[PDB]
Amino acid sequence: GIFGAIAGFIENGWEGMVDGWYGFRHQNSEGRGQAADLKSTQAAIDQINGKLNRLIGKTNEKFHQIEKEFSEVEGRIQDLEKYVEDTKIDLWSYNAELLVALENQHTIDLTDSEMNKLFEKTKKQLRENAEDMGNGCFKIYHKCDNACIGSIRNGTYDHNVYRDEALNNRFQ
Amino acid sequence: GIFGAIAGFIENGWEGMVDGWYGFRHQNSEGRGQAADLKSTQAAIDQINGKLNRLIGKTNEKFHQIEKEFSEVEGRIQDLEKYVEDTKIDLWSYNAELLVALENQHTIDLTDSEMNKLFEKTKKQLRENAEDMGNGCFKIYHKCDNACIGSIRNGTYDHNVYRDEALNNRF
Amino acid sequence: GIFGAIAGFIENGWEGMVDGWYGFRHQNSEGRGQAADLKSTQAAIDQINGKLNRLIGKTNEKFHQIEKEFSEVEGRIQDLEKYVEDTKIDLWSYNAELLVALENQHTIDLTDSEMNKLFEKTKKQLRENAEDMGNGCFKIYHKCDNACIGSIRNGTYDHNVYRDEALNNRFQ
Amino acid sequence: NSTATLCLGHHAVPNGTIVKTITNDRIEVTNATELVQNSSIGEICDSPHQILDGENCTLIDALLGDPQCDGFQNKKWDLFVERSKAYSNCYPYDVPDYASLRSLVASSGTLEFNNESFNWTGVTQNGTSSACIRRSNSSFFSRLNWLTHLNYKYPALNVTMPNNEQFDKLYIWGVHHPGTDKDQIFLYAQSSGRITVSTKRSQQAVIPNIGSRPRIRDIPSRISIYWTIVKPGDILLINSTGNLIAPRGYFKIRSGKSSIMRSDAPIGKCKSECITPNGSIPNDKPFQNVNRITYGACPRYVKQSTLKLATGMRNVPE
Amino acid sequence: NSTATLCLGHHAVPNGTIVKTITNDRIEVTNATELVQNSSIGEICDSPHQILDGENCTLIDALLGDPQCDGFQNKKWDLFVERSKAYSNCYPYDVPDYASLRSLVASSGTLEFNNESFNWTGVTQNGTSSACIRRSNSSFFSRLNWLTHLNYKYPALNVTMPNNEQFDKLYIWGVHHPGTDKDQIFLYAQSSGRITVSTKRSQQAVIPNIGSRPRIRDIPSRISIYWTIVKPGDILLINSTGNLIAPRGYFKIRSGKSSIMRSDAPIGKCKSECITPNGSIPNDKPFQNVNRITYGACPRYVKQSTLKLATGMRNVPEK
Amino acid sequence: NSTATLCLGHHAVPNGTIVKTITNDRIEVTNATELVQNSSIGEICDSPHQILDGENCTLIDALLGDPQCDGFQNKKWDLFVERSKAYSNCYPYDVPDYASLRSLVASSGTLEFNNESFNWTGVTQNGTSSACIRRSNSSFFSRLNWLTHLNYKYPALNVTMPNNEQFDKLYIWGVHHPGTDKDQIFLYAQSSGRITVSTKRSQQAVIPNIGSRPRIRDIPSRISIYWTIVKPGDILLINSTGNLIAPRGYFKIRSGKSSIMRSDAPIGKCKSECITPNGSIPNDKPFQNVNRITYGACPRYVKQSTLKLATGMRNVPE
Ligand SMILES: *[C@@H]1O[C@H](CO)[C@@H](O[C@@H]2O[C@H](CO)[C@@H](O[C@@H]3O[C@H](CO[C@H]4O[C@H](CO)[C@@H](O)[C@H](O)[C@@H]4O)[C@@H](O)[C@H](O[C@H]4O[C@H](CO)[C@@H](O)[C@H](O)[C@@H]4O)[C@@H]3O)[C@H](O)[C@H]2NC(C)=O)[C@H](O)[C@H]1NC(C)=O
Ligand SMILES: *[C@@H]1O[C@H](CO)[C@@H](O[C@@H]2O[C@H](CO)[C@@H](O[C@@H]3O[C@H](CO[C@H]4O[C@H](CO)[C@@H](O)[C@H](O)[C@@H]4O)[C@@H](O)[C@H](O[C@H]4O[C@H](CO)[C@@H](O)[C@H](O)[C@@H]4O)[C@@H]3O)[C@H](O)[C@H]2NC(C)=O)[C@H](O)[C@H]1NC(C)=O
Ligand SMILES: *[C@@H]1O[C@H](CO)[C@@H](O[C@@H]2O[C@H](CO)[C@@H](O[C@@H]3O[C@H](CO)[C@@H](O)[C@H](O[C@H]4O[C@H](CO)[C@@H](O)[C@H](O)[C@@H]4O)[C@@H]3O)[C@H](O)[C@H]2NC(C)=O)[C@H](O)[C@H]1NC(C)=O
Ligand SMILES: *[C@@H]1O[C@H](CO)[C@@H](O[C@@H]2O[C@H](CO)[C@@H](O[C@@H]3O[C@H](CO)[C@@H](O)[C@H](O[C@H]4O[C@H](CO)[C@@H](O)[C@H](O)[C@@H]4O)[C@@H]3O)[C@H](O)[C@H]2NC(C)=O)[C@H](O)[C@H]1NC(C)=O
Ligand SMILES: *[C@@H]1O[C@H](CO)[C@@H](O[C@@H]2O[C@H](CO)[C@@H](O[C@@H]3O[C@H](CO[C@H]4O[C@H](CO)[C@@H](O)[C@H](O)[C@@H]4O)[C@@H](O)[C@H](O)[C@@H]3O)[C@H](O)[C@H]2NC(C)=O)[C@H](O)[C@H]1NC(C)=O
Ligand SMILES: *[C@@H]1O[C@H](CO)[C@@H](O[C@@H]2O[C@H](CO)[C@@H](O[C@@H]3O[C@H](CO[C@H]4O[C@H](CO)[C@@H](O)[C@H](O)[C@@H]4O)[C@@H](O)[C@H](O)[C@@H]3O)[C@H](O)[C@H]2NC(C)=O)[C@H](O)[C@H]1NC(C)=O
Ligand SMILES: *[C@@H]1O[C@H](CO)[C@@H](O[C@@H]2O[C@H](CO)[C@@H](O[C@@H]3O[C@H](CO)[C@@H](O)[C@H](O)[C@@H]3O)[C@H](O)[C@H]2NC(C)=O)[C@H](O)[C@H]1NC(C)=O
Ligand SMILES: *[C@@H]1O[C@H](CO)[C@@H](O[C@@H]2O[C@H](CO)[C@@H](O[C@@H]3O[C@H](CO)[C@@H](O)[C@H](O)[C@@H]3O)[C@H](O)[C@H]2NC(C)=O)[C@H](O)[C@H]1NC(C)=O
Ligand SMILES: *[C@@H]1O[C@H](CO)[C@@H](O)[C@H](O)[C@H]1NC(C)=O
Ligand SMILES: *[C@@H]1O[C@H](CO)[C@@H](O)[C@H](O)[C@H]1NC(C)=O
Ligand SMILES: *[C@@H]1O[C@H](CO)[C@@H](O)[C@H](O)[C@H]1NC(C)=O
Ligand SMILES: *[C@@H]1O[C@H](CO)[C@@H](O)[C@H](O)[C@H]1NC(C)=O
Ligand SMILES: *[C@@H]1O[C@H](CO)[C@@H](O)[C@H](O)[C@H]1NC(C)=O
Ligand SMILES: *[C@@H]1O[C@H](CO)[C@@H](O)[C@H](O)[C@H]1NC(C)=O
Ligand SMILES: *[C@@H]1O[C@H](CO)[C@@H](O)[C@H](O)[C@H]1NC(C)=O
Ligand SMILES: *[C@@H]1O[C@H](CO)[C@@H](O)[C@H](O)[C@H]1NC(C)=O
Ligand SMILES: *[C@@H]1O[C@H](CO)[C@@H](O)[C@H](O)[C@H]1NC(C)=O
Ligand SMILES: *[C@@H]1O[C@H](CO)[C@@H](O)[C@H](O)[C@H]1NC(C)=O
Ligand SMILES: *[C@@H]1O[C@H](CO)[C@@H](O)[C@H](O)[C@H]1NC(C)=O
Repeated sequence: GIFGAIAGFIENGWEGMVDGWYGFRHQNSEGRGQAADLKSTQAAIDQINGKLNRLIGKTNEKFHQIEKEFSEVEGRIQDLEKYVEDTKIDLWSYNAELLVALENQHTIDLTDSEMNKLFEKTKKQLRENAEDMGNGCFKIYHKCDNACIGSIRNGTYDHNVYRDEALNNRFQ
Repeated sequence: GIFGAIAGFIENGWEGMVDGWYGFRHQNSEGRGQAADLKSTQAAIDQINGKLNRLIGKTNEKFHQIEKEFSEVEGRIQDLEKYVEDTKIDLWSYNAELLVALENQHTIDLTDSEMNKLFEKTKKQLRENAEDMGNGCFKIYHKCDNACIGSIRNGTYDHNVYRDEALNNRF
Repeated sequence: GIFGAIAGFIENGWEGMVDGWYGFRHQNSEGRGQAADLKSTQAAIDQINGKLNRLIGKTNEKFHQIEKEFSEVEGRIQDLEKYVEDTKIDLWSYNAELLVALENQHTIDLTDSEMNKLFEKTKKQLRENAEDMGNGCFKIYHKCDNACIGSIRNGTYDHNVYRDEALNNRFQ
Repeated sequence: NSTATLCLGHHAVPNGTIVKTITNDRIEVTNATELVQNSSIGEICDSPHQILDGENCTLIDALLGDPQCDGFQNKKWDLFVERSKAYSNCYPYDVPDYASLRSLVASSGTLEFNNESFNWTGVTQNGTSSACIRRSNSSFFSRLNWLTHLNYKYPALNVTMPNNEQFDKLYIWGVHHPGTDKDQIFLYAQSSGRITVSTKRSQQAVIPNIGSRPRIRDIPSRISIYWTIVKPGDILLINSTGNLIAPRGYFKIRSGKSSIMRSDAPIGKCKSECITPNGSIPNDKPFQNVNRITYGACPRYVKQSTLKLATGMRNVPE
Repeated sequence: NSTATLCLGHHAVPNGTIVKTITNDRIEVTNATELVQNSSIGEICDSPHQILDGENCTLIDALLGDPQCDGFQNKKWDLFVERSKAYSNCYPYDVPDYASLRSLVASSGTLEFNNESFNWTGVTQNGTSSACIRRSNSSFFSRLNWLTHLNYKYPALNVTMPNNEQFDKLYIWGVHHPGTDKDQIFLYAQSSGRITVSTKRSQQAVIPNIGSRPRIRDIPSRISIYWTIVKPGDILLINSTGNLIAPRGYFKIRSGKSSIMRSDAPIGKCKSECITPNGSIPNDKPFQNVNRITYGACPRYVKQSTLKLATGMRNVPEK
Repeated sequence: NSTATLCLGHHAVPNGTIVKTITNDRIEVTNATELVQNSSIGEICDSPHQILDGENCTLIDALLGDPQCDGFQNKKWDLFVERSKAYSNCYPYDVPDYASLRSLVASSGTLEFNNESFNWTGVTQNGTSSACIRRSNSSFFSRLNWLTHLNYKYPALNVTMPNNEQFDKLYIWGVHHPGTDKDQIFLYAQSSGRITVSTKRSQQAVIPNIGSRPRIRDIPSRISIYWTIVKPGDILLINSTGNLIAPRGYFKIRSGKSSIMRSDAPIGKCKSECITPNGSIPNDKPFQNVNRITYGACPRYVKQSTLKLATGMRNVPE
């Protein structure tokens, strides 16, 4: 949430967004529609997967160790063995909690980066033919059918095609 | 400094901003003034308070531990006890140091985030009626009283009513 | 890549720049050239040096410790002495591994941030006199001699002098 | 119209999952996974680690030769499992540094006895008592030789045995402590004795102590078990004036992945790197909350019941 | 055609504090809190933990029955505080595993003696010495019994004390090492007296060494103290011929939050759940620099004296 | 035209370095530095620390006074180096808690023997053996005195030595175990001779065991080495009836940066704050991968071989 994307200008998530994690919802004369961006979704999923692989699958082997439970009280030796195991468990317990907290905050923030990256990519694509209202939506000041919305999503938008109509609709 | 707002384009702290952490200082017809943003400030305190709550939390309750100070010199078993306590102390000191450094860096960046977020929200609100100089200040090309400043500060700002006037002034 | 500049809209790095980490490449009527921004480069280098000065040079002194190599199998005491050292090694190895991963992550993010900060600084300096192409380059809608590019790179660019010409080239 | 709208957004799910962050204790994300192991199978797996079950026998008792443990002769293991139902039905024994011997034999992972030939001239070998009931009549620890007076005499014993083999040998011997002076006279025909087990680098000397002790299997007398390790190029020497319970040869020692675990869980047919007293557990999660005692490739023990790692973005509803 | 300006900014403070981050050693922020407790109030609070002050007595001395430690009889504690002024005013003694006994009794947290009547037949009881002076007369350890010969004949001893009351018993006992042979005959009427204290699971045999020792309180003889623990359903068997310092009963051992700490700080009136040898400390910070010895809910010890966490933003001054 | 293009770019290197992040296991960056030391010069540096080699002499032998170890007398060290090519030729000796005494003297870092005159009246001093050949002639441990009978009689010894110096005294004494009873009578004129060394806070009592043991240098007997520490304001009392290997003086014990290490590595003349058994290593990096045993200002050993830290940006070449 350091960019304010998921909990910022985009106030709500879409549950019908089942084909991906980030997507485009357009409204035009041809109705509405909802499509998925897989570059942003995968650019996230790979990142958390890379984390998961750094965490999951790595395992140590300990064969012979010290005694950890006792039946008769002995004294200094038994107390020393208890202390060593207690300090080991507590230190790794701290390492686990700090690991989860740090990685979860990074997970939220990296998804924040991906959502903001998608917004920046679209905004730089639209140039002077569209304006942002601060809710994650763009006002397209030229008539855009489903084809040119798909041109936005597919990256093949020539801003020079509709520049004049959009500018006339923006300033007049 | 990662967002480049607190030490970046807004390279100035207002000591007169005693009410909040972030906010707006304006100059228009009817004079100059200073106010605070309460949502962004509260967000920063909430994150810091969450850090503080996670810090102490539950404190380890240990009752009977090994001996750590010795009067006579005994040999292997005493050296073992000293080495165990040294290793535990050094490991916890390192955890202390890394936590302080990382969290302090996170605090610096979270504060820079909330500033840039407030700046982005205010830009998105002003739409095409205003322009950005590059110092955390916006030039508004429509006459704004001491009232529409509050509109910008509180979300109740419509760019469509000043749109023609600001556009004509801009060009 | 939390800002999407290094691996994003600026998708190509320049091996021709050897006097700085970040810089400018201009094309005008006088030709084309390349320069470097020493300030942003210095900022990133200083942050990295601060990481090194927190890590490299910090030595801990230990003189008398427990034995860590035993020639005859003793049993309980020998097993305990082996266990404490193995536990210490494992914990410090995890600390080292988490450190390098986190530091490399922050280093990549900070370098991305420095690049993004330079981009936004140039954008706000150029104001409405230029527009963003979405690849890290700016289209200047007015005549810039080599001193004009120098004025953008030195910090002494006045947009109010070229504003009328740029606006006429933009919206007409 | 002359106007189109294009909104940018993210996904959300109703099956949210609350996880922990640095700045928040309760944040809802779309998908999350578990990092701590909370449940076991409950039973130990025969694979891949060789599991030997002592049932009614301890590792020391099998090393000594309690008749019910005679089935463990020549046996090896990757991990010895000791049960709560273990009990002894031989001479009342005591091992100083019992934990050291237990760990030493466990790290060895082998109970390999090859019998050797001491001369033991002038004494009667193969002593027996009415507690170590092997076959149906009376016997002793199969691994220990009890020496008593021959022709009512106990000539001084000075025996040697070199280690001409390139493996370190482990010797288990003992001292007998009669409960009465009348007993000590009956067994050894002498008034007390001494035993000295020596190597070219180590020396141990034991004194029998005659006194009344709580009778286990009607035996007020005790025996104390000690061990000696003889390396190649060294010689084991036994110098006894009486009351010596002699070794019958040498146990082989090894260094390897072997250990010992105390558990009362069953033994199952499965493959699992991780073995715990509570049972074998999967080793996919990085941490566990089953037991601080683990064997093999295992997740590390932590004190927290759950550690959820977020695998998705923050979950905001519609 | 009017224009307006609206600036966005943050707050700042006159001087502020200095913290450290990943990238810089020194950085000025508006506000920060301390994470390391560098001080102590100077006194040990008597709450919420139970504090017993040995003053001039040690834990083992109160366990044995030193004539200055009879006030600690049948006393429980959560934390036993031993001062660097305690001394012994009884027969010179030497416990071969002293630390293990002290840790055992500290973890037990109780000094609870229930007396048992042993069938000491043929031996004179309640021996006395001039080093141990209870009240104003020669005495011995209260929990210890010194047996001498009766009619110049020390008979054999075979005494059995089972445990059927369903709690573990800690038995104290000792072996007297006389400084002279003449002392050995004078008290025990034998050349040398063997000692064997055994249970169904453990046995202990002690042989006394007769010879001169450095004189403490003008006594050249010494006494070795041993401890034996008997489980419920087990019998204690003592079999001896002389030189026996007999138990007078059984000490109770429990499993609790109890321990022992060495300090010379007064037991002041307050409530703090963390006790330190330098004095009690407050558990408001995650870490501390007072002492490595802790009791209770205590902040974890680190070597660093100062560790600040910023509770505010970067402080950019107006000037 | 009225158009200009100003691009913002970053620098790239022809050949970068691969580093590891929490997110990517392999990412290319411009500059990187190593954080784990995996090399050594193969030498131990006698600066800034004070290094004492042991050659053929162990620390215990130098403390006792082995004839080849006489060059170590009255010498100090910050670190003592023990080589595998260490042999002892004085007399077969066994030290109960050998490791503890080794740590004792190592931590002291000094062998400063000050001589004292005990009574030793009625007994013959300066006993010699043929296994301890010093100066082409039979001798004994330099710091230990062997006490024999005089006029075919061994009087009872009761010797007191007070400590008035404002430091602690460390005493090393021994007890003789003859291989045969005829040896015991020949040396000490008594069947069995007890030893009791006591202070005001300690008492060490030893009864020797007569018995043949494996012969080293044709010596079937063993001497058992014990140490007693007398604090300022205490006395050392020696009470014996024979079989005494008495001290010739006291060793001064001290606290400091002193310790011992085993290393078959040369000591050239360099400077390194860190010393390891494989040879002194630099301490620039925060971690090392050469050995777990370290002395001085040393990097911390880790299991990992190479850990890389990014000193530059991500590399995207053209
Ligand atoms: C470790 O091992 C050594 C070597 O075996 C033992 O040393 C032996 O100890 C015994 C008893 O102390 C000795 O036995 C004695 O022998 C005397 C005669 O010895 C000569 O003749 C024999 C052959 O018969 C030769 O081997 C020997 O070298 C001599 O030339 C006897 O006269 C003694 O008799 C006494 O005891 C018996 C037993 O009760 C009585 O009936 C007699 O009346 C008399 O009191 C005695 O039997 C033996 O000689 C020693 N061997 C040696 C020195 O080589 C150690 O005892 C053994 N243990 C220890 C702890 O060291
Ligand atoms: C209990 O049982 C043990 C059995 O292990 C006996 O120990 C053995 O005792 C015998 C002697 O009785 C030892 O044998 C002798 O070893 C000597 C070793 O000397 C070394 O040093 C000299 C130089 O000082 C070298 O020259 C030599 O090579 C060795 O390196 C030999 O020198 C002896 O040989 C000489 O004497 C014999 C006997 O007269 C002659 O036949 C030879 O020709 C030569 O002149 C002899 O070999 C044996 O080493 C011991 N073994 C161990 C493992 O220590 C105990 O003695 C016995 N105890 C009793 C009975 O009480
Ligand atoms: C542990 O206790 C047992 C006793 O339970 C002890 O063993 C011996 O037990 C017997 C009786 O069970 C003790 O009694 C002796 O009996 C004989 C008769 O057989 C008497 O002769 C003995 O002495 C009498 O005669 C002597 C010579 O005339 C006199 O000097 C003496 O005063 C008596 O008149 C004696 O009564 C026997 O005493 C003990 N043994 C010893 C050594 O005392 C066993 O010893 C105890 N444990 C240990 C470690 O010793
Ligand atoms: C430690 O030092 C002390 C003090 O020196 C020492 O105590 C002494 O012990 C010896 C041996 O027990 C005592 O000497 C004996 O005393 C008796 C009684 O006076 C004598 O009868 C003895 O005579 C011997 O010689 C006779 C003639 O050959 C023999 O017939 C007889 O059997 C004896 O062998 C002998 O002198 C001595 O009195 C005490 N000193 C005292 C009590 O002050 C002790 O032995 C030393 N060692 C140890 C391990 O404690
Ligand atoms: C072995 O040698 C030992 C050498 O010390 C002998 O010990 C000494 O034995 C004599 C008796 O022969 C004792 O003498 C008496 O001591 C008392 C104690 O008072 C002194 O000590 C106190 C301590 O605080 C001090 O405050 C006093 O001022 C005295 O200095 C005196 O009151 C008597 O008058 C008499 O001198 C020694 O005290 C004693 N010393 C030690 C250290 O033990 C030992 O007896 C010998 N063993 C034998 C011969 O078997
Ligand atoms: C510094 O000096 C150290 C000591 O000389 C060096 O330690 C050596 O490190 C190498 C590489 O790791 C080891 O070589 C491997 O060791 C393993 C372990 O097997 C041993 O342990 C098992 C225990 O069950 C035992 O059963 C085996 O018989 C072995 O004794 C072997 O499996 C491999 O095949 C391979 O040999 C050396 O063993 C080790 N030497 C020791 C510990 O003495 C260290 O590498 C040096 N560092 C440098 C030069 O940078
Ligand atoms: C010293 O005191 C102990 C404890 O009182 C005595 O031990 C007891 O000795 C008697 C025999 O004298 C034992 O009776 C026998 O028990 C067995 C097993 O039940 C039974 O099969 C026999 O027929 C006989 O009844 C008794 O069990 C035993 N008690 C204990 C707790 O060990 C000891 O006898 C006394 N004297 C000596 C010299 O040890
Ligand atoms: C028992 O053996 C010891 C150790 O060898 C003897 O002490 C040593 O005695 C010699 C003289 O006999 C000392 O050497 C000389 O010292 C004097 C005075 O410093 C000096 O002027 C000479 O040039 C020569 O160096 C030697 O230092 C000394 N060693 C010590 C005290 O450690 C002792 O005399 C022998 N006792 C008997 C009764 O044989
Ligand atoms: C756009 O890309 C989608 C796949 O993401 C494809 O199905 C569609 O045909 C493309 N349309 C155009 C106009 O490129
Ligand atoms: C700005 O660029 C011009 C290039 O003509 C140069 O003269 C001037 O020095 C630059 N500004 C600064 C502050 O150096
Ligand atoms: C083990 O002992 C139990 C009694 O506790 C018995 O039921 C079982 O058959 C024994 N198993 C053996 C001897 O294998
Ligand atoms: C010891 O045993 C060997 C076995 O071959 C035998 O030859 C030798 O005579 C025996 N020695 C004695 C003294 O019995
Ligand atoms: C004692 O048992 C061993 C076991 O192998 C046997 O070889 C020997 O003959 C037996 N001795 C007897 C029965 O006297
Ligand atoms: C010793 O004192 C105890 C204290 O209760 C008493 O029961 C016993 O009878 C005394 N023994 C005597 C005076 O012989
Ligand atoms: C606490 O006391 C110890 C000695 O008992 C001392 O070393 C340490 O510096 C003290 N810590 C303080 C006063 O913070
Ligand atoms: C990388 O940084 C190190 C820092 O010491 C420097 O020595 C080295 O020259 C740098 N490499 C490059 C290619 O800049
Ligand atoms: C060590 O022994 C060797 C022979 O084994 C010899 O050459 C060398 O000089 C000896 N070194 C010392 C210091 O005595
Ligand atoms: C100790 O030496 C003194 C002085 O020579 C002597 O009078 C005394 O008898 C000696 N102590 C003995 C022999 O026990
Ligand atoms: C030293 O040994 C030689 C051996 O040849 C011997 O002749 C000489 O007498 C011995 N030294 C003395 C002082 O006796």
